[PDB]
Amino acid sequence: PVKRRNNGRSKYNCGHTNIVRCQNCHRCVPKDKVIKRFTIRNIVDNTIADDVLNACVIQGFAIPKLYNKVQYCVSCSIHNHIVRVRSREDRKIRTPPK
Amino acid sequence: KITQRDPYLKKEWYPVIAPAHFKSRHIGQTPVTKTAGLRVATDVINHRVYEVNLGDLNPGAEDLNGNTKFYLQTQLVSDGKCLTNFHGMDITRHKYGSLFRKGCDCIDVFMDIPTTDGYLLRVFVIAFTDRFRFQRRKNCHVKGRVIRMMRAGIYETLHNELGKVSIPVLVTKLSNFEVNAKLTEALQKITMCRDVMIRRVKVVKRPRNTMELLSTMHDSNQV
Amino acid sequence: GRMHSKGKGISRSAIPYTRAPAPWNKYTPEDVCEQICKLAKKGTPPSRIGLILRDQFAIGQVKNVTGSKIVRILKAKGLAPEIPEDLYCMIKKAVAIRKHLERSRRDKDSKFRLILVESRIHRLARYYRQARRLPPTFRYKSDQAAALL
Amino acid sequence: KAQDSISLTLTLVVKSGKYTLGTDQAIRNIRDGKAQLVFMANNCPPLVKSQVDYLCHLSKTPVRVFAGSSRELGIAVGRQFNVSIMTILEAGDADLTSIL
Amino acid sequence: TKKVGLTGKYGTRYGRAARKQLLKIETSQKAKYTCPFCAKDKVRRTACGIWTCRSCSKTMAGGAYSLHTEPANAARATIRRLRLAR
Amino acid sequence: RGRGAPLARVQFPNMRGEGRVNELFIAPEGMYTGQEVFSGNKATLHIGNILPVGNIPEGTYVCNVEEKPMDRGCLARASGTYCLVVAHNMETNKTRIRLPSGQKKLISSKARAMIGLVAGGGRTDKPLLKAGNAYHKYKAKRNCWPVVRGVAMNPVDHPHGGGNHQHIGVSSCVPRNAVPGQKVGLIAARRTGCS
Amino acid sequence: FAVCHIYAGKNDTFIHVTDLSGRETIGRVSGGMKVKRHCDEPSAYAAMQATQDLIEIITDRGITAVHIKIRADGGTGKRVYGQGGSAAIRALVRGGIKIGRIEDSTPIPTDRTRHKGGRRGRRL
Amino acid sequence: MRAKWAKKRMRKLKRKRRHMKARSK
RNA sequence: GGGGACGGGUGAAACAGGAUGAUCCCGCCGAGACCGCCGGCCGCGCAGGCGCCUGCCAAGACCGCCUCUGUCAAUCAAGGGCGAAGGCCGGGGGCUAGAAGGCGAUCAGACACCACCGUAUUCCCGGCCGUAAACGGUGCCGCCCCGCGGCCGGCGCGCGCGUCCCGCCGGCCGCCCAGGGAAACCGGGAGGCUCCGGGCUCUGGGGGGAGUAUGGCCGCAAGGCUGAAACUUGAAGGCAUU
Repeated sequence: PVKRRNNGRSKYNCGHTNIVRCQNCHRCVPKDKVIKRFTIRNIVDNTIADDVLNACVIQGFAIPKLYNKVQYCVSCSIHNHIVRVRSREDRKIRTPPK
Repeated sequence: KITQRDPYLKKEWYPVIAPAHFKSRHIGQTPVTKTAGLRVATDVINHRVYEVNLGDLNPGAEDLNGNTKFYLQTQLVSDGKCLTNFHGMDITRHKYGSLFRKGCDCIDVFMDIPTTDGYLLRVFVIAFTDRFRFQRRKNCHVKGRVIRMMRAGIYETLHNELGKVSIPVLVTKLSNFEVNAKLTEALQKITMCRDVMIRRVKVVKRPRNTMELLSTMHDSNQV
Repeated sequence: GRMHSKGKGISRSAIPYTRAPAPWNKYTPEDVCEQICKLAKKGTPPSRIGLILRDQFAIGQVKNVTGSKIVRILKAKGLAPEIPEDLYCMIKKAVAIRKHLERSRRDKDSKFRLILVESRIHRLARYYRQARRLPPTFRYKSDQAAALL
Repeated sequence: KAQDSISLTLTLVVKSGKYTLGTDQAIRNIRDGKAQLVFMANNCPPLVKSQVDYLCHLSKTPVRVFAGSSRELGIAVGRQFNVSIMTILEAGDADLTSIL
Repeated sequence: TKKVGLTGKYGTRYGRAARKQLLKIETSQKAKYTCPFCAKDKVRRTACGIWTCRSCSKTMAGGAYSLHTEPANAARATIRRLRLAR
Repeated sequence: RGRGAPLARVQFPNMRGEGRVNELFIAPEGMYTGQEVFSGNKATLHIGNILPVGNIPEGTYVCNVEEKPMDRGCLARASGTYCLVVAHNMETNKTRIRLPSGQKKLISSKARAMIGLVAGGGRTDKPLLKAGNAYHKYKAKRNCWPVVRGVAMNPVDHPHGGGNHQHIGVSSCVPRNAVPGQKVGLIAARRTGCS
Repeated sequence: FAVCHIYAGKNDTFIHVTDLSGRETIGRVSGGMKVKRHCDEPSAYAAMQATQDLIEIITDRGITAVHIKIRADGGTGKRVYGQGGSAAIRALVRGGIKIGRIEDSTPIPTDRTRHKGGRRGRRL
Repeated sequence: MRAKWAKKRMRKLKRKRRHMKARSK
């Protein structure tokens, strides 16, 4: 049986996509199939943010954010709970949930 | 800190003074060892480079200033003061990430800029495209003709602004942010564009005996 | 469908139902036939002769105003292209890609377009040779193509 | 654009205007003033280049270099022989790329 | 007449590698090249590095088995760019 | 006769007197008969011209480079071989040249070199193929051929010498300070073997 | 007002204080000289303990404040700070020390060489 | 990959067989 | 240059590295690859494939048209060209990973996974090879076919008028009413088909033996393309459901 119309990849009108590597596994994964969750976090944890913010002698400097695109291989994603195995019914849902 | 008072015992601190353009010229104190062998303390502190936020340089609006960081290098250790000159300008890594958003197209230009003082500089300029005020289509993608019109606009404007510029005024143009603003006016007419600014300005070639220039920049508040 | 590409497009020209000359147009058959003859003196191709009559003059359809198409007018005067323009225009393209190929030996993509263009020149030539609009002796080779243009 | 015109101008001249291909006929034509434009080549032998450019200055007849090669010029005039110097002894149709 | 076109002189001798290498080099050595000066295909080799046009009558220094060589074509191009700069 | 690269006869005005002085120059590839070879500190950058190494922009292939100024050529003289301008130190007035072996040598900026690479490139690509083809190569050069192996020779004739089974019998590697008759084989070998 | 480079990565964490140029170091100590278990060198506990010893040195060298430069292993791998980074930063605040500026200094590749592990990845 | 591993095994038998035919010519 | 005891590595480790002062930090420098984030239900290409910056060259599809010709067409053995990676050949190059090799830990044994070092390779130029789950597992040209979307490139319409709106043509797509199908599903077809016939090529005929044997052709080789039989067997398989 064919599990997904997409085939697990977003390749449309193309025959090849640029390879990327899992950040955790290091497996080469075509760009279309990578999980690709972008994260914008803070340079220090919120629990330390209060104390760092008090420490700074500068007038108005916020803890500067860290931006990284994490791209994960399928196995790395299911093991680290980035994505979950869903039912044939909910597999179609595309909107980011929670 | 260690002169008044095992390796640190034999040391001294020689204060570093920034170019006159910056409101807080005093920046830091550099640790040096006491003279031994053929290793005089002044020779070691002569070519060190310090990276200073424009917020620390001109203390004021962090939002409008602290994102840019200037590299200033000692050129003369005179009167115990490590006088410094431009070694580069750069936006912080946090500014660099904040500028990129999926759905947008990025135009990024680099130009070799020649100065009267004999420095070849490299301007790394970053630009981004944004949504129109009343646009149904969600993604801010521009057709190729506009991107090339935009690429030309930054290249032409940079010749107009930094083409005949000398290092002393360039440092003030880079710290007053006029060049970023002229580039935004030029790009604005072509298409709505955001974050048009210079990401970095680095010295490809530095002239020798730049000491007369160093006097004009570090000192000579009049000039 | 395009002969040498997996591309489908329809951008045709829709000739009017009326095959009779327009009221605003004031050109007699001789008046436009004269323009066609002077345009042949400039050497303009019949595709351009038809366009020039359409825009500078108002004769959008020549056959409507006259009784014959541009090349019928030319053939009657014996002033028609010796090599039909369609083949000639392909031959210009074949030499132009061949010139570029002489400088660059690694444009495999350019070489491919040449095989397709050359294949048309052969296909249209066999039709033109059978119709006898081309002398039966005519052969498009390739190396000798520069002289043929 | 200028190149597109250069190829077009010499093809229209071959069919419409008179011209002479070769150095000897060119020296003869410039000297009598019967040349309107003279087009040289990149590989013109150097003495011939100077002589044609002096006698062209003395007759005030424009001399322009072709983008390249006696061979490439020759294929442009439509011939299978190399042409170092070609002289436009009269243009029936189009002489726009005689710029300066 | 088939695979060993100019290397038939050697006969069944010297092995395939030498004959295949010779076929490339010997074809290039015996070839006619275009004079840079007269633009005619009459340059032929007199000795390694010495190539003479039989129409232009000009002798030019060149590759041992080719009038021009791949390292040298790169060098002229770099020299022109660098000369334009200085 | 022995060079695998062409030479060139170039005529120069006699600066001392009234005649024309002829010089023999390794030909850089591209030198043609009737070419204007300039030489000097105001020379332009064209193939065949001789300029001081400091004057030559960096990345330029150069041949017949002098190691020490006024030596009239010492480096980059064989067929196809060239050197490369790498860096100019305008405080020491010295230049780094990439030697044809890839070693890098600081040389005075007042040393002179010819722009271009030695002509004759690709000469060793062709197999000699025959032993006669090689007899001709060496007759023009020196008595260095045919080459006999010591293992074939007798103990009196060579150190590898002669036993019952043609063996070297001891390591080929010989010290750098091995005396005259003994320094035979691989000398001061840092390593040996294919890799 | 020195610069604190906390390199926090899997395997170990290094807290180094140098002065603006970075040419001279005013004291450097790393977690892993504070713990006997190889697995706990990247840990926050060792990094907190490590900073406390560093705090003593920079309060005896006149280093009142630091500008932090937390970096990950980075290069063509990592790009996420190890557990040691937050712990050391908190210790720097806990033992006085104003933090004037914080920046991401991780080496990042604009295009890169192949990381190890093969096209099938680390198959553990 | 038993099909890919069968093909390799077939190939290392066919090369052996091709060698054996070459001994007898 | 600084400074001082460990550093790597992991699941935990261990072999390597470090007072010849490593790791770490900075100041530089060399070399070779690589083109990040932007970067996609984006686009282009005949497929394989395609992403630095500048300049140059030739092309290409789409669209618009009262331009030209006048069937010049559709598919196709034979025949030509192209064709990821790995491989091969003759040179260049050699950073990174890294088939082989060696190694430390494992485990009954691992020679494997994991750590470390590393040759071919990776990369360039000139040829070979001719294969991939070379996929949409779906040949090509043509026709009608039901709505509701998104994107993309042209074009035109409306309006004061904004990257607005409605269409048109072409491409990429999602969802889908019928219809079909053993279902999965497909609906820009896999629909208009037992009510079975628009045209052209290719291929299959239970599971193996076997893509083997042999002959041929091709390749430098590896191998490709073509291609059996004797013999054995009651199932092998598809998609669904507990």
